[PDB]
This record gives sequence, C-alpha cells and structure tokens, in this order.
Amino acid sequence: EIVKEVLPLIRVYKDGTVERLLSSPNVAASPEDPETGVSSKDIVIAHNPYVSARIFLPNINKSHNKLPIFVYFHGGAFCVESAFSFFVHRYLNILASQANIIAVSVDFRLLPHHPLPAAYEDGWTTLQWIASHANNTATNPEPWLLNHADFNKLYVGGETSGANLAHNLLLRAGNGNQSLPGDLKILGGLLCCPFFWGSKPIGSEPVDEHEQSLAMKVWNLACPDAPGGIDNPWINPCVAGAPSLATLGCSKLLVTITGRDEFRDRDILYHDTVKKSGWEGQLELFDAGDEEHAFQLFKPETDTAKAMIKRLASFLV
Repeated sequence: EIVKEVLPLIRVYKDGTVERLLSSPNVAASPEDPETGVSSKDIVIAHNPYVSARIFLPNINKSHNKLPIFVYFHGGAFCVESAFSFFVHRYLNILASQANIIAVSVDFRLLPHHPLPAAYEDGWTTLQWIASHANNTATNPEPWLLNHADFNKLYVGGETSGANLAHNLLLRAGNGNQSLPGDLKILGGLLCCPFFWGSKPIGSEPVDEHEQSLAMKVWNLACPDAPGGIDNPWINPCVAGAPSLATLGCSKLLVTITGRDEFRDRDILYHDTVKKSGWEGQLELFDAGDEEHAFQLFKPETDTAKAMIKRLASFLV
C-alpha cells in the first residue's frame, strides 16, 4: 500500500519498498573500456552512512603530468538514477578519455529514505575523502588518486539535481568555518542544467500550473521540512537573504543550459546573479542547443553532444 508518490519518478509503499523510474540498468566497472580505453573501479568512500563511487582513469599513455579530478553527481531529482548506470558509465568514459581526466561518479543517498541534506553531506564526505589523499591522512587510500591525480585541479559538478548538489558544495567550501583536510581548494564548478526553482514563475515558465509543477512535488519529497519551502536557498539560490553567490568556493565556473530544459530560465538567472554578485572567478555560460536535460548522456553521437563534450573538455583542464 502506497505512502508516497511522485509520478513518473517514484512510488513508496508502507514497507519501504520502492519503485523508481529506471532509464538504464547499472553496468559493471571495466578494466579497460573497449571504445575509450578508460578503466573503472567501484570503491567505498564511506561505510556509514554508506557512500560509494565509480572511479574512471583514462589511458595512461604519458605520465609526465598528473590529471584533473572531476567529481560528478548524477541527476534524477534526488530520488532516482545511479552512479553506475549505462548512461553515466558510457558518458564518463567519454569525458575521461576526451578531456584526459580522472572522473569520480558519486553514489550518494536518495529519497525516500534519506531526505536532504543527506546527499549534500555525502558530497562533502566525498570531497574530504579526496582531500585526505592529498595531505596523506587517508586511512584506505585509492592508489589511482595517489598515483595519477592532480589535487590542485579538483573539479566538482553534475546534471540537474546533481548540479544543485555540487552548487551547495561550492557554497560550503566558500564558507569561512568550513575546510577540507589540508585546506584543499576546489578549482572549478561545472553545473549542467542545475535544478533550481522558486515560488514565483519567471521567464518562459508556465504561470498558472506553477503551483502544480513537478519541481514543487520533487522538492516537497526531497526536503519537506525546508523553511520557506520552494524558496529555501538550497533550491532557490537567488532568493532574497540566501548566501551571496560571491562566496562560491572555486575560481572557475561553467553553467550549462539547453533549449528544452524546464530549468533554462532558473539557470540563466543563476548565472546572471553570480555575474553581478561580485564573485571573483572565471564565470562561463554555454547554451548546448535545442535539447533536453542531459541529452548528451543519452545521444552522445550527435554533433550537438560532441560539441558539448568538446566544450567541457576545454573547461575541465
């Protein structure tokens, strides 16, 4: 019997058995991906609360220099998708090889059982875990990080809800009484169609249906206790009295948008607010074209997807 529902994404029963939308099944890590040459391993970042990940290492054809790290958070409205899906595996294989970087695909906790800020906390745990490698305080070090990772080139990002998550990580890092082990800094933020919303319809957003929007339902499930509801700074970063976007804790920031994404105008407002917030870094915007959310993961062979991957490659640098 049904306790919660946010169709088409998720159904939760009295017993805590959950039906989720599943856009692709999980695939296994690979010693060497046939198409891209990227190696992957599944590792435990933390046992409790349980946080795992897949790490991606491109072909090591030269080893003069160490590689940028890209910590990636999948989308799925905080309640579906996976760090290990066919789509994410194949996508990060492409990115890792094209950009020549190490990728970390984070399997953070999801609704219904873990409301925000659980996912936020898991991302922070991930970053601490990475930074403890750099100052030699990691109890169970990943050799790939010790051997191939350039810790001065840490990038953090994702799609939609995952990009929202990265954004909140940036704010935490830019907070004064917050530090990573060894006071490690984040180089860059990559936010691809980030999930942001608000109580008032803006731009091309439908006016009357706004109260019934899927975003309202998703936010209520992810964080019902949130003060201000859909206007809480976690979901609406441009809301009055939110932390200033001048405190984003990186030095380069690329915001990615698309034509058919429901978050287009929110994303556009967000970038523009960062621009006039006083933030000091390299701020960039990329309009990926007439596409949906995350189109490049689904159709990586299109000219538009290839153009996006190329653009990202020149950013993750």
